[PDB]
Amino acid sequence: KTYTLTDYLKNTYRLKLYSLRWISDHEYLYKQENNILVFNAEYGNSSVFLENSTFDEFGHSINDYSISPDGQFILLEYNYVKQWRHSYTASYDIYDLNKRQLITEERIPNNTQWVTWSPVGHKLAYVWNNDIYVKIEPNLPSYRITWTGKEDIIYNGITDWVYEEEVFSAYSALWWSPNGTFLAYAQFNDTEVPLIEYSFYSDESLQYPKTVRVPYPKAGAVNPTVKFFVVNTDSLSSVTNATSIQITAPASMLIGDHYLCDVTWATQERISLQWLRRIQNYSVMDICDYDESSGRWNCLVARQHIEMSTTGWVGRFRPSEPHFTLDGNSFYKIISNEEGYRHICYFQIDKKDCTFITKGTWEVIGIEALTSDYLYYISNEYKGMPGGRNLYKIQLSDYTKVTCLSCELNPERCQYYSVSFSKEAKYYQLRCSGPGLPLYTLHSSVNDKGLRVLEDNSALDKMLQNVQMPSKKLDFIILNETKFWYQMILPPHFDKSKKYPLLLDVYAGPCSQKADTVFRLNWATYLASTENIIVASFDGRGSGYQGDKIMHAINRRLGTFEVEDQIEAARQFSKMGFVDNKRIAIWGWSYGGYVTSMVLGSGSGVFKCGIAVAPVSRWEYYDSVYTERYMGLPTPEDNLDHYRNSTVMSRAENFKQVEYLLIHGTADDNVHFQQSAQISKALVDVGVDFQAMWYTDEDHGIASSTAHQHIYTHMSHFIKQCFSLP
Amino acid sequence: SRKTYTLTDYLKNTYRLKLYSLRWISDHEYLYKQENNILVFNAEYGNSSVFLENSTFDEFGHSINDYSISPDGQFILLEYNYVKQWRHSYTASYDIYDLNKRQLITEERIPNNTQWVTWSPVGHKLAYVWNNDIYVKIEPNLPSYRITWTGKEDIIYNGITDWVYEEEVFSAYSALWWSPNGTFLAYAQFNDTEVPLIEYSFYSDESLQYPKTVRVPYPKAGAVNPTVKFFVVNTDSLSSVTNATSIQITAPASMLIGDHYLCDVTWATQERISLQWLRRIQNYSVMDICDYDESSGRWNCLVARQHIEMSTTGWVGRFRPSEPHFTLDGNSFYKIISNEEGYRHICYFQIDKKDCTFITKGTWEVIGIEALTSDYLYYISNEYKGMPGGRNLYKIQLSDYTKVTCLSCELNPERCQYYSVSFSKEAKYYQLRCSGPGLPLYTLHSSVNDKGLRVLEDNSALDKMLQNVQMPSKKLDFIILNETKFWYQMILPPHFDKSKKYPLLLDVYAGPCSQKADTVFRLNWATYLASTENIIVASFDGRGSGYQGDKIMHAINRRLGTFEVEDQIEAARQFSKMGFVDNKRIAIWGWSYGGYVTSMVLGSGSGVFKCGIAVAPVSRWEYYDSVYTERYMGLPTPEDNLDHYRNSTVMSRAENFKQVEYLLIHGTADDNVHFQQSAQISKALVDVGVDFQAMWYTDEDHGIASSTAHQHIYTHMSHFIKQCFSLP
Ligand SMILES: *[C@H](N)[C@@H]1CCCN1C(=O)[C@@H](N)Cc1ccc(-c2ccccc2)cc1
Ligand SMILES: *[C@H](N)[C@@H]1CCCN1C(=O)[C@H](N)Cc1ccc(-c2ccccc2)cc1
Repeated sequence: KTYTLTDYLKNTYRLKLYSLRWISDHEYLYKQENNILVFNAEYGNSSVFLENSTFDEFGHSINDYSISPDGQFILLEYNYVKQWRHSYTASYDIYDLNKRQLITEERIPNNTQWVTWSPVGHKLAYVWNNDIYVKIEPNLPSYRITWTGKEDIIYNGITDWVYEEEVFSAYSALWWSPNGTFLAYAQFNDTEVPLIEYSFYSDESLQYPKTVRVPYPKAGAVNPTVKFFVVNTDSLSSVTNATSIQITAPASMLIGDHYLCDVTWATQERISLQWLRRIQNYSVMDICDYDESSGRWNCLVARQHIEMSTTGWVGRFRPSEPHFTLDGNSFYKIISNEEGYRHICYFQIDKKDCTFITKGTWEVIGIEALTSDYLYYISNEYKGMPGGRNLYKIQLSDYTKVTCLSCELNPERCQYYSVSFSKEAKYYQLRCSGPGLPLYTLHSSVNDKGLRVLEDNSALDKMLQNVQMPSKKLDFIILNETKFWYQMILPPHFDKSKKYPLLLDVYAGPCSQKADTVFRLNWATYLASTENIIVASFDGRGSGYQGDKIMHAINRRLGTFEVEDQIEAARQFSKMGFVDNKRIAIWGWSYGGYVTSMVLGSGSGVFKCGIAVAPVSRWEYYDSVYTERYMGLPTPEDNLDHYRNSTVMSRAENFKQVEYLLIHGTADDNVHFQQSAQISKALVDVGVDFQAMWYTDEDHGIASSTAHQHIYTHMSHFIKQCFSLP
Repeated sequence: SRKTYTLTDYLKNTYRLKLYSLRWISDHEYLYKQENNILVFNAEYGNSSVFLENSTFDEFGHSINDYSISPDGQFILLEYNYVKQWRHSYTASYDIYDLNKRQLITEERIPNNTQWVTWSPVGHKLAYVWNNDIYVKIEPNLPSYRITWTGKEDIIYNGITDWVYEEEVFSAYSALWWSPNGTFLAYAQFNDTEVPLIEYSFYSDESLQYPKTVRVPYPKAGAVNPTVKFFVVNTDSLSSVTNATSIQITAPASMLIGDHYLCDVTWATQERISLQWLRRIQNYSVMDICDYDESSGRWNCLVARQHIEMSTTGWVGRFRPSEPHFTLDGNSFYKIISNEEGYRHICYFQIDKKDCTFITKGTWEVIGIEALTSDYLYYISNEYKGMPGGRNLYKIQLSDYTKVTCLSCELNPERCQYYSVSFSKEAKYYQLRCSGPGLPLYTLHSSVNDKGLRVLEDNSALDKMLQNVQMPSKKLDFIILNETKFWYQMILPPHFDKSKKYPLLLDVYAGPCSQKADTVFRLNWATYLASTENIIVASFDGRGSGYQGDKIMHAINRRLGTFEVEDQIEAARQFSKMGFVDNKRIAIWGWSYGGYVTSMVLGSGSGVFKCGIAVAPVSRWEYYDSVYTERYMGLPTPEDNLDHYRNSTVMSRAENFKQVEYLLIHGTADDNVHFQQSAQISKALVDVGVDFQAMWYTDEDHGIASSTAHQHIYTHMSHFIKQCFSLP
């Protein structure tokens, strides 16, 4: 048989994972059914750290727990109420693991926006009603740390909309120091930030549609401001209002609009912060130390570091994070070479110049672990494949010595990895995503020897061997010297003679990679396996993990090359002899929906049909942080001219020659529905027919169970009909 | 080869229908635009003259979209900067032009952004509303008079209606009534302080970075309705520095007892004015004849003169209580009221006397009173040939009811069975307007000997053009159901061979007192579908439809979403029963109430229809405005009609769509039928796992009538229809 839409939708073929949480450097927690066993990394044996029963009766559905470092409590999260992409509120309850008695006194508020323990011990810090509260003991009263919170105005401890989504990629906005002595946080002011407003219809019972209003800054609009503070969580009394010490500047940032882009504690008395100018090609890092007697925090200018650019923005999406040495005196952090390839550089806190410890036409995806003799990192060097992933270790005393921890384990099924070390990189869990089926192994850092296999996904392999699964070809093509990768999901019993319809799956956003060695079971799977349709992807100009030459090829010019190279890919794929020139479609979501629109509106006759889901249409309608970063400001003095040059509706006319399907959630807080409405309006004015579909109350993810299922069913029909498939 | 009526012909309106819109400025003359310059006409002899010349307001710097002559012909109201709001309400700029001195007035100019403005029934006075306030200008060059100081956006309206009174009760933005004399200016005052607001986005032009949220005082079923007060001021006692005194006319005590509405205002004399009030439960209504009193300058309304109008079978009136037409002295008036047998006829009232006398009866209804003279009473009815879907002009002698005469029945039978009329100030002359079933014909006449003066337009140009195009024919007939006959019409293709099996599209509306079956001549989408796609387009008037008596119309009282839906599926059933229908290709479509019905029918799971299109429909009545919905469904409270309110939602029938192709369409800026309505339909469908086709229209309202939107939406439905009928 074959992999169908129902399989995809009904998740008939699930991939097993092995989610574990190190609680120490020798132990880790792992959910075994309705039990939270605790394993021993060495002998790998376990024991029920907590029985499913324990938390029995309690008229509330519990979703995800959180054991304190002390292991003396396990805050229980329930009543989860999804907000933005990371934010959400829930009710909480602590439970003493030794008194088996659920806390009752001072219990954490309801509608909590975020909680978290101290890195060690059982200190609890939480945000409520936009204010910070601190608990030294689960059963003892909380201490107000802030008194300025104000729903969607003043945010203390939690990011505002754009900061969570495009900056800290998190809701949380507070960082505990190593031993829980200091509690740091940022403060966001949205007062002058405009609000995007949309209707939310809700349950049929609702008589009047509701209006959601979110402080959301669009390109060139008034941005939110920020303040950083640090409060000593030991000087707090039942009387004094914990005095928070602020950390301002740098003056090079205060000269105007800027953002806080990173918080990284170096030591128990030293914290690092990176600042980014609205024009994101200049970043400043400050390393501040606690001044014993004085109580304030000082950031020696001798210790600040400038990370600027002249061919684009800074970082892959933001100035990378620092990974400090144990004594917080120096650090390492990915930065761009003089050659354009991001590599690990070594800094001395008060030494302006760093030394690249890695180099070459490949790049470091990130720094995973740091010990006194080794720096563990992931890169895409191996086989010279930007789309592959591996764990590497480099000797700090000799950069010439760099061993690849994963590369050879099973070169067959594992060319993409992820790592997870213990409390002191004594052991680490290797996580293979593919090209084969997920494989999780446990190793020892002192020898890197494989302790055992935690999960081989044999159960799946079994089932999958009875399904006409599709195949996957990951290779490249060349354009003007440089080579650009791409991947094709091929139908079962592929035949290079027979011509197949081709569906171009695209995202093509700045620093993206739709071509990798990861094993995925999705809609493309069904299309290929059941509709014998080739689903391809191509990472052209603007894509990441190949040096700035590629990734910055679209600086201040979104909707140019990424769009062009996209057309070229299909343009050549056809010239491959197994593609039906007359049956080539293109589809994408978000940025991918934009490029998909720009392309179907290019008029290259190359495509027959295309689908754009939750697409951007005019960069001025998208948030600042993300947009300006590639486009600058929509001012005539800056880039307003190109901003206006890249709109989807400017190419409405050219839609007459293609078959278009536009879809969009009405509650999209990210890429506003307004975008897609502005598009349809353009097609109506020009006289271009096309199909549409809006999804009531769904956001950017159009992920609700029924919503998700419906859109894939619809898009199917669209595609199968466009390709004349039974 | 011979062509057909294509989509492009209807969209690009290639075959145009000549009109002839007069504008009686007197009982002897009328204004007519020479499509470049308006001129004056003499009804008597037919000779004309260039009243206002195109080459006059040039270099104006702006364009005029509507002129407006004064009652004394001494001034001409110029209108520019027009900006549409709702169905009738709009705003614009104005200028006064002296026709007696050919000079645009430059003093005390009418404000910019004016909401409404009308002359005086006589002379040349002016009453305009700016910023929700009423102002008066005795002379154009002179300053105005602030009649009100309570005006305020979305809260207090003085002289203009708020969204619901505009669309549902009055069907006009205006809320001021001059006294036939001109000395009196009566006006209404609406209060929406607590009326919930319907909010929705308006994206505006691409350059709008952040979408704008439109907030509107709109009461949904059972919500907090607006309140209202009445006033009458003396435009003679104005001339001052002091504030205008505004007398108020309250009660009736039978109306103040609870929520209610002001539904009609008609002056009777210079010192008499009649007001008709409606209760929130629109089945009871009072008529208050109020007489002026010079003694106290106040207005009184002797309860001894009220006329109650209630209905135990439904609501009062077709859509609201009918208007009264008063006699000379104003002690008597004629009006439409359904008689004890259920039909609407003309009843004679003498105020002081009880009950009224019907001067008309029969198994047909009086559509409307057009003119009242001391001599006769002219009206429109569907008496002729017992065709409910026919319309003719009659005249009944007031001194002997047996002397009824049809003024339009025989004029041109085979060609005209549907007429509308337009009289002069005292109806010395009138223009009949034959809009069916043949080519639109326009005729002018004299009341005296009812002579046929002449022809103003007989579309002989279109007629010639339609002689090289395969036009479809129209079949108007009926069928019996439950021993009753219900009419239906079909747009049959060219050479309609009863042998073949044609695909049929059921065009529906079926709203309360609606009528989709008539003798009217039309050139629309159906024309194209039948002519080019050879599709049979039919409509059917079932229970709840109008112009056939209350037994039928009130059939759906307190039961919207029942019989009218049923009778629809049935009609279809009965059509494929005639043999020239392909059971495999039966579709259905409707706009507004038509979408609702089209949705409910596709949701009844009868499987009779393959596909269906629903344009901006209603999904559940609690979503519609009170005035309308309530008049049929009552109150949505457990204590009244809530249950059925919950039973008639399209949403609850989602699962049954699994067996159909549905095309859902709505303008995102609809203020009438909130987009929210289709937003819920689409959501319930998605939750039951039903695939369907949707299409939203950015910034379009209930009409989806822009030039680009109109063509786009129709092109689209034509694609869906054909697709559904498997035909090129
Ligand atoms: C489509 N997916 C759209 C196209 C415009 C950008 N899109 C988004 O949805 C971005 N907000 C996606 C995004 C969000 C966050 C990060 C990020 C990266 C690194 C650190 C923190 C956050 C990247 C991309
Ligand atoms: C669709 N066409 C929808 C159907 C629900 C009501 N809709 C409207 O557009 C209007 N609210 C209908 C309407 C009908 C008739 C009148 C009217 C008022 C006064 C006298 C006669 C008719 C007003 C509004």
